[PDB]
Amino acid sequence: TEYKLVVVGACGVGKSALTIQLIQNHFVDEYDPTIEDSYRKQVVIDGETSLLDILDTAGQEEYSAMRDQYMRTGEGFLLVFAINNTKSFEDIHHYREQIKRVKDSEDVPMVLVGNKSDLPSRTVDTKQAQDLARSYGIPFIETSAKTRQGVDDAFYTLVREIRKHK
Ligand SMILES: *CCC(=O)N1CC(NC(=O)COc2ccc(Br)cc2C(=O)N2CC=C(c3ccccc3)C2)C1
Ligand SMILES: Nc1nc2c(ncn2[C@@H]2O[C@H](COP(=O)(O)OP(=O)(O)O)[C@@H](O)[C@H]2O)c(=O)[nH]1
Ligand SMILES: [Ca+2]
Ligand SMILES: [Ca+2]
Ligand SMILES: [Ca+2]
Repeated sequence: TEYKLVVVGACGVGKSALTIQLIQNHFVDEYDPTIEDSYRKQVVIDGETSLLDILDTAGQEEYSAMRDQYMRTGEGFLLVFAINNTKSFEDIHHYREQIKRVKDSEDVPMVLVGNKSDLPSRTVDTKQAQDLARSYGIPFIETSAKTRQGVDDAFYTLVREIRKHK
C-alpha cells in the first residue's frame, strides 16, 4: 500500500528540514525556500509496510490551481508550526481550512506538528497547541528536525491516521 503525505506550514517552520531528516538522516541549515520536491521511502509501521510519498510544499503566499492539484492527491497532511513563532501557529487555522477546500472534506487525516522543540525560547504554549489539536480531533506531536526528536513519530502517526480513515 502507498500513502501520499503532504507537509505544509508557514515559511521557515522546518518543512524541508523535517522531511530531509526522515529521508536522508541529516539536518540542513539553509535549504532553498523555493524547492518543492517529492520523496519516497518504504517504512514498517505497526508490523505493516507502506511506501510513503512525501510532498514538501513551498511556493509564494498565493492561490495556485497547479499547487491545488498536487495537494488534492494528498491522503494525509502534516500541519507544521515552529514553537518560537506565534505567527506560524496562527496560520495553522488557515492551512487546515485550505486543506478542507482542496479536498472538499472535513475529515482529512492530519497531524499538528510543533517543530523546533530543541529551542529554549518558546512563544507558543503546549497547552494552546494541545487544545487546538483537541478541537480539530487530530494528534499533536512535538518535534525537532535538528535533534531528530519526534520526526519518525510525526510521519508514522500521520500514516496511522490515514490507515484508520479507511
Ligand atoms: C518560504 C516558502 C514557504 O515555505 N511558504 C510560503 C507559504 N506558501 C503557502 O502557504 C502556499 O499556499 C498554500 C499552501 C498550502 C495549502 Br494546503 C494551501 C495554500 C493556499 O492556497 N493558501 C492561500 C491562503 C493561504 C494562507 C496561509 C496562511 C495564512 C493565511 C493564508 C494559503 C509557505
Ligand atoms: N533549532 C531548530 N531549527 C530548525 C528546525 N527545523 C528547521 N530549522 C531551521 O529553521 C530554518 C527553516 O528550515 P526550512 O526547513 O527551510 O523551513 P521551511 O521553509 O518550512 O522548509 C532553517 O534554517 C532550518 O535549519 C528544528 O527542529 N530546530
Ligand atoms: Ca522549504
Ligand atoms: Ca505566482
Ligand atoms: Ca462539498
